[PDB]
Amino acid sequence: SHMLRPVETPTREIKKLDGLWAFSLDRENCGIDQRWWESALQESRAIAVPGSFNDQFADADIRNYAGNVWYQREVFIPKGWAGQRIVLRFDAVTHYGKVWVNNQEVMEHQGGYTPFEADVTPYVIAGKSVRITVCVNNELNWQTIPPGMVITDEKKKQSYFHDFFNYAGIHRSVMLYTTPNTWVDDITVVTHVAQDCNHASVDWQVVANGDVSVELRDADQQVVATGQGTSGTLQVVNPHLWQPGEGYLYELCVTAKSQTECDIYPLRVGIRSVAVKGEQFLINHKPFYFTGFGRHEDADLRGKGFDNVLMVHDHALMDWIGANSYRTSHYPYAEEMLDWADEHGIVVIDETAAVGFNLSLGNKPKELYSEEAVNGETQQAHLQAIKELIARDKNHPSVVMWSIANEPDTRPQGAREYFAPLAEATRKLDPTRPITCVNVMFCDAHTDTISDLFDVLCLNRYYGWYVQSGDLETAEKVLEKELLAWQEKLHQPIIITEYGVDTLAGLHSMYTDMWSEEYQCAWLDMYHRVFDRVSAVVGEQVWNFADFATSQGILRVGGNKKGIFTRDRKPKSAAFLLQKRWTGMNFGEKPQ
Amino acid sequence: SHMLRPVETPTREIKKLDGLWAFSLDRENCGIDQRWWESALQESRAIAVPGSFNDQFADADIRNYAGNVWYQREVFIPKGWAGQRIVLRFDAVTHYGKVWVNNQEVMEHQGGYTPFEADVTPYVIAGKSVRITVCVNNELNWQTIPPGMVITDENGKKKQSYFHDFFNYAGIHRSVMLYTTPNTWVDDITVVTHVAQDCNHASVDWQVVANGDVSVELRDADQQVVATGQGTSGTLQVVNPHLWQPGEGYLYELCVTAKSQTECDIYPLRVGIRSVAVKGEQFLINHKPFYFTGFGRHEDADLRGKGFDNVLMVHDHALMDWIGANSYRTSHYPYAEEMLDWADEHGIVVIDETAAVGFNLSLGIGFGNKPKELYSEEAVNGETQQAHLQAIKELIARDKNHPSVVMWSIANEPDTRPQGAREYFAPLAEATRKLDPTRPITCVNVMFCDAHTDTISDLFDVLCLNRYYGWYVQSGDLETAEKVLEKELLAWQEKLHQPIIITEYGVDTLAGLHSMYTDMWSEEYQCAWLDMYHRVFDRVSAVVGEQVWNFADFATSQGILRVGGNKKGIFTRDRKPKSAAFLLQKRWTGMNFGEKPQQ
Repeated sequence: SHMLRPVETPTREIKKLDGLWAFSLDRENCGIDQRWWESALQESRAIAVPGSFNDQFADADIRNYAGNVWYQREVFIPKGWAGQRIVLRFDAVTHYGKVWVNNQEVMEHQGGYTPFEADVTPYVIAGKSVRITVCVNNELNWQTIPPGMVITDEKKKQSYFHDFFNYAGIHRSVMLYTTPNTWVDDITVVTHVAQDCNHASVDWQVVANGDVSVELRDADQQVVATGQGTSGTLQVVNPHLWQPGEGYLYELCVTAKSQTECDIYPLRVGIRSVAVKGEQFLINHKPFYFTGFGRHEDADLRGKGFDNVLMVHDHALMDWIGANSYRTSHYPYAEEMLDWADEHGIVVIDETAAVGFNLSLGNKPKELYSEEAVNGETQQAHLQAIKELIARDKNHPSVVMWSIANEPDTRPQGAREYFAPLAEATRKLDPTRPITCVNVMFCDAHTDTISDLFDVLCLNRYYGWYVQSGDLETAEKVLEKELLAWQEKLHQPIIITEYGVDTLAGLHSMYTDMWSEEYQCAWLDMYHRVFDRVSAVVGEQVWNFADFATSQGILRVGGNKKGIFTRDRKPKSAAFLLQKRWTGMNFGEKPQ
Repeated sequence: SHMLRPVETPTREIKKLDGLWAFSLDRENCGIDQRWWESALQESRAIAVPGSFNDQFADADIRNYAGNVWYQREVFIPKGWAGQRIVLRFDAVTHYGKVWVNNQEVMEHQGGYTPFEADVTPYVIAGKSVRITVCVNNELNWQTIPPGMVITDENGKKKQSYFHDFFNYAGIHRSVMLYTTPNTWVDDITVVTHVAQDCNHASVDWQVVANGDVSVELRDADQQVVATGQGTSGTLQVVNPHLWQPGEGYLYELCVTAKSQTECDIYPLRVGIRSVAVKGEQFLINHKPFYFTGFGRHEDADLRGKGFDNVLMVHDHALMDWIGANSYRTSHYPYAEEMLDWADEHGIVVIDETAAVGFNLSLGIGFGNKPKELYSEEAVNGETQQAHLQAIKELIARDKNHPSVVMWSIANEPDTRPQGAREYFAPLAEATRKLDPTRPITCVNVMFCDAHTDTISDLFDVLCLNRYYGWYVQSGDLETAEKVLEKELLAWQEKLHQPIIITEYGVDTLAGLHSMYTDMWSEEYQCAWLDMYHRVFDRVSAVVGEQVWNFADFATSQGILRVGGNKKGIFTRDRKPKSAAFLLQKRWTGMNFGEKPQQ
């Protein structure tokens, strides 16, 4: 469970395994039987790690593959790591990985978007080359997060219920890292902030197999507070709060000392509180207004693979357009993104991979919550996905809210019985952040059965698109009516976590009609006018930052075209509309 | 200067410094005066290394910047490296870099496209963090490869003028790393692979520089020792050798051990056993005629500019393999060495080119006022020629052992009309042959320096012609273009009786522009015009190759000739195929591998 982000210290080294690996499909599904991990993969080819495997090859038969694929490389253990605790770590393997070091099985993970690792000290020798084999499986069933159904025809075909392509592979960094045989295994900080903002407290809890001391250092490396033992509270006079748009960070240096060994782990800490009060979202006791995007991890060639240039360029576009926030739609993002948000003061709604709990979007069993679909084991798997997300992200000050799912069908019998325990367990795992369950349009104010269990109303709305098609005048009436009915029903802060229309870049129309750039601008504008008239709306996240790949079908013109930007990051007209609205408002303040 | 590719060995470790660095412009040019390397960069932002700096930020003022920029990060020296020789290496900094480790100046390099490195043993402590600062300059002048002119406006604002048809991207384009050797190490290796006529025997010469006794083991792809030797130099005999063949690329491994009394070093060099030679109008690989198919390329992609990237390299190789391409040219600069490791392993044939494009003031591509004499003290001069010689030396020192590299191109499209041209190029031709006698040389020929006009192609072994009849002239007229093209190729065959590679033929093609009139800029014209070239090539016995310009659409300087860039791609910049990709697929997969097509 304990999952600290590897960082280089006087007591910790890292060796990235990113680069070219050997790669092989297993159409006969005989690689486990033939123990492929005991040899060089036969009939293999070069693949980039990190990256989705699907689009690296310009090959439809690989892109559409369902089953196991195999990655392998050789790596030299640094000579100096003799006597040291050596960990092998995968930041993310989509959706399942099993790992062998030479002929030793070392670890296994279900969940495509959070890290897994094993201590491999006993199975490697410092100064020698070792063989790493990974069996990666991209199949979804009713107990995976997200769910799906594999149909077999004779040949496997993956069915799934979410509007983004089922990219798979080693999407994020692989690495070896070291600790001493005494080490800091875990840290929780809780950051309290007086109402007047003129004092703050920092609770710590540490797990380590040796005596623990902590030093809190400011941005200038001046020690502002010190403590001892596994737990306690640091007092901070006149603290530099972590504020949206700035993101001042302290460093909590955790030392675990044995008589013989010592370990130093620096954790970035942003001093901020988050709370809902009535229909206001407060950060450091001040109302905040969310602007920005639903995103995806999606790009040409690399699929959902992490990439620094893309992270730099996309943050430069969000900065320029005046976005203050985003949501990790619809899975945990690369941790680098949360390190970025921490440092630049970007506000994040951190979401699990639990999209698709919904059989009514655009074969399938009769009852959504039943033994044959979302069941007891599904709910366990969902709890595990929430635990892994919070265990990874609990200390990121940029994360202001947990979204435990996107667009579940809450009409059917058993929805509330499924969600209640998940809402409760989320609050116990992290009491410091509000929780949400992002709401599908047809589960309206008069229909939805679970919104009372959550703190903030995150509504996905597309009136004037899938319904009242091309009619802004009717869409505006229906939208305003529904937001006010939500305000009346629950008196929670409302974030519109999804509003957008498919827009084909370069399609221009004097009739302002669907798919045109001019429609995208008129439709976003109508939404904005309505949001500004409703006092409960504390945010707006446009769907989507950029055009992204989907499953093939008649609704998707080479993918999802709701982007503000093209997949190659070129702006549509609507990017300039958002630039003016979001840079023209006062930072973090509801427009008028 | 000795430049072995770093590889992990029982005696050698590597630590990549790729990732996010601190970045700053220096618009006032006060960073050397204020010694910016002595502290945190002051007004900095995160940048990805490797990558061009220009397009990471969606910011015109950064994209169009001329002068110095500043890169910086901190890094821990691995504790276990104590007692090891520690080297800091940049695979490429475009166009100039100076490097500091804390406050010690350690390195400087001019030349945007090959590696530089320094022994930093004395300036670091194993187990402690050091600060690496890089001052990177992107300015071209008449002594840079490639050349250019910085125009300073009346307000002191710098604008880069340059004479080549690709955008002057700059930054740390390739991997940065620390690596170790023991204090005894293999510093340099040259192999020469000789191949009997009958192909049933081969010999492998070796030469090694190292501060210790040298032994070699040649191992086949199964890791079985086929030959052993001793000393800094000698010859290994190989019975029934598995030749490095185009389309397969079988590799041996030459393990070089340097042993002192106390420590030792093991360096494995991949060796492809193959001979290259020109005989008459044939280009011979392993004594058999070869026919080149494939592309002029560029290092160019969305967002990252000329930055290296594994996913792009995997995807592009899968597109070249699919379309039936057997070869490419590193137009117009040395490419990331990972490309030549790929070519070695899969048997792709490569024309390795220097960065010496732009030696030509009479094209319409690039971009103040051009000097009147191209070869003069005030333009291409003695110091330019020295800088060009240095660029050729550095390329060969890097690539001399890649079996995939079958020919050196020392420049692209110089103006060879003036008398100065032969005076400048002759000594460069001679010095290239001395540096590597195992490969033929070329100088890629511009269209207006025709068979009746050109003054230097006799000094080279292979005629690499860049031709665009029916585009820049005889615009849209396939009938006239075809006559002029055939006439000129036959005039070249008569004049020099060399093998001819068409190293550039292409037309601007806007993806999705379709025409029933088969006229310029349409997908249909791209198809009809490449087809007309193919028909002419197949009627000329001297034509041993065809490399389409270009693999993919790529960025250029803004101007009236370039519709958001160069649109001569077979693929779009996002790697989507134009109709002409399917035309090339049929011709190149329908011919016999490596064999001149027929009518």
